[PDB]
Amino acid sequence: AGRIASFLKNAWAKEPVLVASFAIGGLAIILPSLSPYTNYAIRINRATPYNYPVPLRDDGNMPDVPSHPQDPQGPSLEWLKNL
Amino acid sequence: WIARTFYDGPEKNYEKTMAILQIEAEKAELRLKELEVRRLMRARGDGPWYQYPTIDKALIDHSPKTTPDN
Ligand SMILES: CCCCCCCCCCCCCCCCC[C@@H](O)O[C@H](CO[C@H](O)CCCCCCCCCCCCCCC)COP(=O)(O)OCC[N+](C)(C)C
Ligand SMILES: CCCCCCCC/C=C\CCCCCCCC(=O)O[C@H](COC(=O)CCCCCCC/C=C/CCCCCCCC)COP(=O)(O)OCCN
Repeated sequence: AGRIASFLKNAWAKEPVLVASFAIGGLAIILPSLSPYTNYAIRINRATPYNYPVPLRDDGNMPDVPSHPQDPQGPSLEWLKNL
Repeated sequence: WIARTFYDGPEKNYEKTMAILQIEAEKAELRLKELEVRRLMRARGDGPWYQYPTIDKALIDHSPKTTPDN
């Protein structure tokens, strides 16, 4: 393990730019897989309405589809406001 | 003695020739039939052969398209 420490110390001298660039690139590759907020970003992208929500034809068997926007049914965006 | 030791009766050759003639006549009939069937399928296209590909219908998206008139 000592050779790695010597190599990193040697590279931090006389080549700091390459060390910094490789560190930043490696962190950019690794970190997104660990952040808990990437799912939040995906959800925020989901929640953005670019298109008209086409209503469904009521057949008496959709208890979970609301009849009005004010109805409690359907997805809520309270988590986004809390963010 | 020559006939007994080296050769066989006429019936063997006779019946073998009958069998050979049957086989090869069937083969000729099958060849003509194959040519006719190939011509018919290539002209019509209603058989298993000469089936050229078309666009799959499972690729089409059946969903509202931001505009009522598609
Ligand atoms: C006084 C005698 C006058 C007549 C002399 C006749 C001598 C005959 C010699 C020439 C014969 C030529 C061969 C003709 C036929 C050979 C090929 C084939 O037709 O015969 C095969 C058989 O061949 C024989 O088994 C072997 C023939 C070999 C002859 C060799 C003669 C010369 C050899 C010389 C050797 C010298 C010694 C070595 C010195 C170093 C297959 O017969 P097979 O399918 O079963 O028959 C079944 C018949 N059934 C169905 C009715 C039962
Ligand atoms: C998976 C991550 C990838 C993304 C990160 C990188 C993004 C962009 C950076 C890469 C660009 C291309 C790099 C090209 C490398 C060339 C190396 C080379 O041969 O140059 C050597 C110099 O460099 C070397 O000696 C070879 C590599 C030296 C170190 C390289 C980085 C080592 C690891 C760095 C990161 C370590 C981990 C970070 C820990 C930091 C501590 C917190 C010669 O120097 P010259 O300029 O030609 O001569 C002029 C002087 N007379």
